[PDB]
Amino acid sequence: SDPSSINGGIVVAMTGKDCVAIACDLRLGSQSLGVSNKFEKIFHYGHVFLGITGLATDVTTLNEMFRYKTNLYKLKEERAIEPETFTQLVSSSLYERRFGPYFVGPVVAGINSKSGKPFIAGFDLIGCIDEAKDFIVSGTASDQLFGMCESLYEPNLEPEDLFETISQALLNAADRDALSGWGAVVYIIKKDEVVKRYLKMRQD
Amino acid sequence: GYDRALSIFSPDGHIFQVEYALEAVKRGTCAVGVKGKNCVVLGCERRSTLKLQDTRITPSKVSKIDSHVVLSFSGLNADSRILIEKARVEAQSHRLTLEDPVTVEYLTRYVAGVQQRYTQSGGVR
Amino acid sequence: TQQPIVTGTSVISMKYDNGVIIAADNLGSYGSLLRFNGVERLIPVGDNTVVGISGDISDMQHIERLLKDLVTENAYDNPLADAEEALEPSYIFEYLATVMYQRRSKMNPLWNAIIVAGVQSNGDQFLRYVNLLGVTYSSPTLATGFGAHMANPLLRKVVDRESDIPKTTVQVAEEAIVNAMRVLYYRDARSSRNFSLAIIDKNTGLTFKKNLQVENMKWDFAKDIKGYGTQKI
Amino acid sequence: MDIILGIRVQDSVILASSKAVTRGISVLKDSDDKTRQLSPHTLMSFAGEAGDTVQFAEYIQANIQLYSIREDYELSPQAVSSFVRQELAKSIRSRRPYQVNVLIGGYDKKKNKPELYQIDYLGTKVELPYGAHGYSGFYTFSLLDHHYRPDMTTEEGLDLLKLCVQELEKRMPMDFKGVIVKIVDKDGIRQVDDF
Amino acid sequence: MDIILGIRVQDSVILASSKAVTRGISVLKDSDDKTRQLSPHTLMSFAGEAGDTVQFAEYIQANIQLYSIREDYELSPQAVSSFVRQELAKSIRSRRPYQVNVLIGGYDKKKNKPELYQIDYLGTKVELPYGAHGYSGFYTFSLLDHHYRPDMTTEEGLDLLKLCVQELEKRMPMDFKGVIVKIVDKDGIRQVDDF
Amino acid sequence: QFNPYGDNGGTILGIAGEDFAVLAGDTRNITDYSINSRYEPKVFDCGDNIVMSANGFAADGDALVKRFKNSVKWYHFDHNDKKLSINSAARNIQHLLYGKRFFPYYVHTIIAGLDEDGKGAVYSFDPVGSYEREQCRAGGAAASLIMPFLDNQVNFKNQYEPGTNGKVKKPLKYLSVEEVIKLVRDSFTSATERHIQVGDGLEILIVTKDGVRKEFYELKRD
Amino acid sequence: TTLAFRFQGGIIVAVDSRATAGNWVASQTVKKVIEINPFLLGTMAGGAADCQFWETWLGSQCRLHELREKERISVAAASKILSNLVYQYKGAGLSMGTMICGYTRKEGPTIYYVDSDGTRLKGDIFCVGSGQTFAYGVLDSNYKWDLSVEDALYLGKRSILAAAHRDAYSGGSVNLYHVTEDGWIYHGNHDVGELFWKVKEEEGSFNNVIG
Amino acid sequence: TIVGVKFNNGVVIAADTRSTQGPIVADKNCAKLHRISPKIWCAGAGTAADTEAVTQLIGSNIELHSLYTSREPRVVSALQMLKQHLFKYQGHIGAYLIVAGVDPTGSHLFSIHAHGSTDVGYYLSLGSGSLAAMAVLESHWKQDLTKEEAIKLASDAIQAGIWNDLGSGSNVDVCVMEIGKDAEYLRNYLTPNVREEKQKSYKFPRGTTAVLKESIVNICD
Amino acid sequence: SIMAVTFKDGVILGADSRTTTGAYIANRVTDKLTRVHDKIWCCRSGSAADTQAIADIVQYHLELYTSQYGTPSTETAASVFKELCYENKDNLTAGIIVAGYDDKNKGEVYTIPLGGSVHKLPYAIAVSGSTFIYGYCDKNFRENMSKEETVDFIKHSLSQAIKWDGSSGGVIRMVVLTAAGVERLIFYPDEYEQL
Amino acid sequence: SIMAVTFKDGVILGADSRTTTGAYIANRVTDKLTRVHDKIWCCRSGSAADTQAIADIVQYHLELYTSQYGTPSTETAASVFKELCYENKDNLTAGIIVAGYDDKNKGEVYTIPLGGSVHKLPYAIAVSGSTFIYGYCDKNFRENMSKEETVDFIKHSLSQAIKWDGSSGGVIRMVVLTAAGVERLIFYPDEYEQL
Ligand SMILES: [Cl-]
Ligand SMILES: [Cl-]
Ligand SMILES: [Mg+2]
Repeated sequence: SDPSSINGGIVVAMTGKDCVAIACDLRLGSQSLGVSNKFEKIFHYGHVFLGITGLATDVTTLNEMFRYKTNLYKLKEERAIEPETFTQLVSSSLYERRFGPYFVGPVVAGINSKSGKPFIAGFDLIGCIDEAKDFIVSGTASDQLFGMCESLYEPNLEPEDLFETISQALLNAADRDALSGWGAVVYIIKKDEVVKRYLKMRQD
Repeated sequence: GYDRALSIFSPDGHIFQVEYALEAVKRGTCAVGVKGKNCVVLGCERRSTLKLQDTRITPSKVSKIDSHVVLSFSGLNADSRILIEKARVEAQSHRLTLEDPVTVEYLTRYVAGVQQRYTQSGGVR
Repeated sequence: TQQPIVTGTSVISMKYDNGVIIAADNLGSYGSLLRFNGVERLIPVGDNTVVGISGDISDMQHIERLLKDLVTENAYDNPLADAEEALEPSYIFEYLATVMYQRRSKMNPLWNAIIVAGVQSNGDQFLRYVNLLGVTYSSPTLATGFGAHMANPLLRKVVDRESDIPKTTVQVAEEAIVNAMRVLYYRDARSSRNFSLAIIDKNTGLTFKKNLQVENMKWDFAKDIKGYGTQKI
Repeated sequence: MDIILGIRVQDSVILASSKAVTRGISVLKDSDDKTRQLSPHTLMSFAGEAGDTVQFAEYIQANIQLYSIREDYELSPQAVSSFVRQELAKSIRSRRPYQVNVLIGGYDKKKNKPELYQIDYLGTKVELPYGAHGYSGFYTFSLLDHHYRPDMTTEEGLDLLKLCVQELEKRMPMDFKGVIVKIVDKDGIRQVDDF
Repeated sequence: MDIILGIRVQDSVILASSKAVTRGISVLKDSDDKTRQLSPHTLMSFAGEAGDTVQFAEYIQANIQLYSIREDYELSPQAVSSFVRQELAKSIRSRRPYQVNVLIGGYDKKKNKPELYQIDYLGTKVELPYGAHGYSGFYTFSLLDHHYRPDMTTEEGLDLLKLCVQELEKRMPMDFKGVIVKIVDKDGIRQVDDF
Repeated sequence: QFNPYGDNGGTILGIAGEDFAVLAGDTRNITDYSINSRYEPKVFDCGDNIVMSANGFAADGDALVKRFKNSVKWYHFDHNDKKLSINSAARNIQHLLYGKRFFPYYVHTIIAGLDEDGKGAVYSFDPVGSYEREQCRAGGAAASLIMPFLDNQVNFKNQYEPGTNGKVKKPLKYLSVEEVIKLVRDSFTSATERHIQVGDGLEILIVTKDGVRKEFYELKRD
Repeated sequence: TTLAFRFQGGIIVAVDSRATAGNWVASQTVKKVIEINPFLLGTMAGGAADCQFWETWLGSQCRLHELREKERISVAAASKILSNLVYQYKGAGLSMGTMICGYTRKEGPTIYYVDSDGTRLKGDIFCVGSGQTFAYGVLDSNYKWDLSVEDALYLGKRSILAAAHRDAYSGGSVNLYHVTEDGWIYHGNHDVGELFWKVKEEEGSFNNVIG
Repeated sequence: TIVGVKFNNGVVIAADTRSTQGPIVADKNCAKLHRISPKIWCAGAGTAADTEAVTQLIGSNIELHSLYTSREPRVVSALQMLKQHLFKYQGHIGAYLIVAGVDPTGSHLFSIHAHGSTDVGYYLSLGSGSLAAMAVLESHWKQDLTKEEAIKLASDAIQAGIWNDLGSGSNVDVCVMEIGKDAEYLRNYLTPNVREEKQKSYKFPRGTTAVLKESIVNICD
Repeated sequence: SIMAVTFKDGVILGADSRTTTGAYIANRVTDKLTRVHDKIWCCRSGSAADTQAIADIVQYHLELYTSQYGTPSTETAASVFKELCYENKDNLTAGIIVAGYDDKNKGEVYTIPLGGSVHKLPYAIAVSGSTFIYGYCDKNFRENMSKEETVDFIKHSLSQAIKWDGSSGGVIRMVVLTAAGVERLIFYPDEYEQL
Repeated sequence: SIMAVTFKDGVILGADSRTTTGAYIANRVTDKLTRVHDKIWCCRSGSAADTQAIADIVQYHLELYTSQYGTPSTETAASVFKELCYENKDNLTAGIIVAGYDDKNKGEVYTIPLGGSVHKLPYAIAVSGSTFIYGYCDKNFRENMSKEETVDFIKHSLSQAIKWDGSSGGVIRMVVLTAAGVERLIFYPDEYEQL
């Protein structure tokens, strides 16, 4: 009866040279039982990417909520929301439910369309912003991902290299968590192109 | 408790209490065992100086230890009861733990082990 | 299993170039911070060791007797009891460490934190800690209770690493300890103004100072503090 | 309310639901249909807390039937499942949440494709080739992982279901008194009379 | 370990015991014999806490088998039941009591009369024409109260047992995987091969 | 009510080479949010080319290492100064740990040395004495941070051969002592950054046929 | 996940190699089969220490029987030594799920399930552990008495793989054993990582995962 | 570890930059120094979301108040508004704040606890490192500190927290608010915890990771 | 430790300066004597947060009272304190002593303990966790004492409380309320300890 | 409320006479001053049963000590009290003041509080639930006071305690220990209340 570890799963985000990468596992379970191996945890609103770990009902609900909010933003502002601004909107929306929170660990990744600056951020369930140059980690294998990232990561990696580093960070972290794995997706995000790769990993 | 070593060695290397125990056996009524091709028979002598005996109720000389093993004896009748009881308890204990009745060799080895223990335990003959 | 009733607060200590310093205030405290004064929490064992004890006073007095009992026992059939076969800090600590751990393992602990401060036969400084769980550790600075939170940070500015011990004099070390005791008096509700300090020096032996008082306190600035925000008067 | 299964084959969705209703030590009924028709091409099976199950099922049925009249149009299985998920996702932070798990089997007449949705009481929606609720998945998921194919016929799908029910009748402690089976295809919803 | 029944008819005692062994969510075995022969004309069925049941049954079996050898005599069903009751009555004020319920069916060769004893884990002994332990008696006692007669044959007694098992298979939530039936008469103990 | 257990933090790491083995540990001892010591060794030479660490509750750790060192002493007395093989040491420690099954030593134990073929060996234990031989094992507070990195960089897990379409795995091979110490140093600096209970100092004990050598390296003191 | 089943060719024994502390995967390389003697196998489920310590102890007790009786111990006697031992400890918090598998001339191939509650069961098929239900699903569906040795070995291997996939607390590798009159024979360690994809490709199963 | 120190012509606040979830460091360089108003700054300890949210809400309301009154905002306004908000929520909003600033009244230094208690002081410290920080302040604080002395004392008190408290670490953030001058915010004033060069580069050969599928994501309209 | 004493010329309020979280002294120079009006002051004991919240509201009420009806009586100030303390007794832990000077009524002292009751007294002392003492050396207190006498009486009383109570400590603050105006006195440890 | 005070000629022991179960005074003329030897007495506080059991054992130990080794020291009596109180601290709730007169050592006072620790003091006072006070007007106590002074000092101290504490009350009993011998004093409420 700990909402954040019923369904399980992980998200990791990393910055490179004029690029960002965000990756997640595909597992949804009911504690010990694996249910779905196609549960993606990474959504995009224009060019801003959001990964969400935690209680799966809240992951779906928050995706639907931020789609709603960014759709209205675009209609009124007449432009796509930027990562920095979206980060503030996630923080606002979570802290609104301060004493009845969404059991989630969201991660924002994207490139500012004006400045071209790579941007990543993480949050707790009540909307505290962790802004980081290097990397952000979330989910049931966060400890594992912190270890992998802190040792594997170096600054100003090229897209092709950054792909290998984030992939190896996720795969090796998931294999040491019972509630993570069952497949993985990596988004490589450049200024004006985005490649999405499904990784081959052990299915146990 | 009574600790005294009753079974001890003599200068000539004999244990007199064990040897005097064999004399008690020699005094006992004769018991014979003959094993055939597909059977074993146990013959036992009953001294005829006792008339007006009730043969119905008088302790029989051959005792069932289990349904498949029997024990006869020569010597002190009272002493035989203690070995038969211990053997009968060990027979049921073997069935309970090994899920198999004792072999004849095992039941023998147990009874012999009890007899041996009483030759180098304090306070017992 | 028990609950401590009357307790002693922090014991603080550090190594210097030629020995160790240890100090403890002379107070016993009750339940709702009720005070009692006139408790010596520094136990000298021989002329080369001082044992500083915090926690339950009743358990402290039991340990005091065990150490007095230990010195008597060591003398028995020992011609070199006052020389080569005299009790060492390392011996006294290991005894106490053994007792503390077997008492916790019987679920009947001695509700204390102990620091054994002394100089070994070869002149090496000895400073080690043991508590009710039988947990042991050594460091250039050691403190119990509040001392760990407030005294250690101050003492570690003087001796941060092993290489700082030879560069630290007894004058500097004593000043650091005496200053740290004043900070504990400011901020610990279970501390007292009166304290004892012991110095074990390889050259000058054991110096035991009793009925010391915290001096040069800053209170003058209090007159300028009015209300809790908006009050001007 | 215990066993609800679902298999999506090539051209249809098959729902199997246990017939037993057990209150205390007694089996009250052995012919209970744990399903409601939401629309002509969409069926929902349910299991969970007594009362809540039927109350929730009928409430959803009424709302979908209302939409059908208002728009003179059948809502897609994806649309119905999304509506049902949102109702459960509201429930979980209510004063007294609905403790109901559902399978939604539907045939999308626009895509000409069968669709099976699994939603738990928290509002955790997932689309699957085969699904189950509670302890039934402990036995059936391994069997389906082995035998299931995407290009299976309805007959193949019913044989693979018989293998699941036989495994449950062997290894499950409770007598769930067999299953009612319902097929959802392009022609609508029919019940397999004998199983 | 759930269902143990017993019926004493004119000339015999019939014991029926469920075959299922359930650990957690899985049925480990469907052929389990929840009985030990204490002597050639005395049978004991048992149900309760896992391990304790078999451990208690075998311990009693050993003690009665020991008495039989020592005295070259079969202890009466009344004597065996009294011994078993005293062992359970000791157990209940032990550090860790045996949580075992037993039926003892025996034919007394001296009285030429069948006897059925019901003893619970507390050592509560009672002699009955028919008995049961746990939730079994909830259905069967009303049925036996209606149909039972003291002058019934063994065949009549087996038909009356079939009626009890049918009622249990209908209204009991657990699948107990049928019963092993054993008859205790003047000729000893035999198992009904098909039921 | 009195709680007989505590957590003294720290983290330990064992790696087995071809003709060598290393057992590393940080030198920080903590309780709650306080530093007890910046240098308190918990990796010990036990004689017979066996290095041992019992990380967790320091009192239980010290007790176990003390008892095992004594077990080695009495093995010499009772068996004509025979060398205690690493496999024999491991089984002995299982019995020491399981001895207190119902009042456990709250520690994670790792021993390193050479097997009877002269090849590097590491054994890891749970608190109640379940044990297993391993090429690689991290224990204690930051085990979760270090262990997946070692899966990747020692056992080459999830690494494939470039251009082989992820069909051919990166081949397993023994690492040099120089390459192993690099992975240990990076493992601990990484764990120091992200785990508050890890830092101050790193002490590595290296075991070869020549004996037991020590190396010390500073870690961040925050 | 552990299983053992009886068939025409003797006994098949298959286990996984995963140990977990909560959601932390502690090991992927655990040996869950105790060898004991050349005609006797023990499987381990529950507490790692409880199983490893007491089944190693069982191997000592079995060796002593053979020195004293000059005969190899029966599977019945070996299983009852372990079941009688755990029963002494009942309520102390021992956690063990176990299968004693072996051949002897007098018994034939025999499997005994023994757990820390004190249950001792003789049976043809058993699956023990968190993933037992997943294994049972595959085994019961394809189990025949007259299975070939090659097919039986594969079914055991396949049934563990099924549980390794679905159960979070099962995985790592599959360890396979075959028990005959001649004795037990090891049929290798099969990493689930490589095995899964091979089985998927060859069998055409596991359609639920990305393909 | 957060501190405030009063000097002759103003007040200085300082903080560490470590965020912790249990024993794990969540953020190695988070900003615990908050701007309520241009010359009123806040150091926050406790729940990180709560200190930011409560600092921004009062900061927003202070800005609107400043516009309405046509006056530079006062610290006692920020203090009163913060304590009344925190009291209302009976400690459930876990914000422990050191509020310092310069206004037309002069320079002020206050602390606020989560339950809504406020204190006045010349030197204050809050958080897990407060006892380590207070030891330094109690040892070295004197009346009539200069600005250079006050910054040194503040940063030293944070350093005591960084080294000795496990709840604190990384860098030292300072904000100096002097009367008649623009508040200067010295982000990463000290950086005494720089990660040493790694022994090895863990840059992988390209193609090392096995890939099942590739696809181009459409992010355009 | 707090007290208020009435004397010839008016009333004196005295308190300690210690604020504790467990055994840690959060503030060693606390001002526990709070102004609610020019010549109406209060001594605060219990929760710092609660007493500050109450004192702020009372100050607001007396400022508004003064605007409409002119200078309020000490009795009126005590009544406002009681109202807040009584009505919110469930959520509040605040023990308050109200002392004020009127030119009509001279020095008055009211105590609002944890109950939320009001009591008018010649003097009052509360020590530890808001514990009010009856008498506290009543032979030491006389009516119409001189200022110098009253300062010495409070200084002695509070110094004895600080001696024996760890929650009390630091400097002794006093506030003298007379026709002359408001005087603030401070006594440092070195003066008051040697008594 | 109990206290013991050393003076010029010896030592005086003082205590109240009230025994309470909840708010009911079980005994209003209790003798809390107990003889363990001719000139070694104790004040009892805490559990009546516990302090009686301890005092009876200590009296036995000193009677046996006197038989073998002659008149024991006050220190020896205090040690025997501590031993019983420390070793049985888990099961005991007893706060004891030991006062005795030697011709060598004159008046000595030892306190054994709830811990089971021992403390030698010039005087000691315990009030309420065996609560020992540091100082308690140390400027009121001098060394080498006269008997008449010491009686007045105790009478005043205990009367103030009874004033404020409901657990204390009734008569004030005193026992004077000097070379001259043992004197028993009693002071009734009408005398000690008007102080
Ligand atoms: Cl205040
Ligand atoms: Cl009394
Ligand atoms: Mg730190």
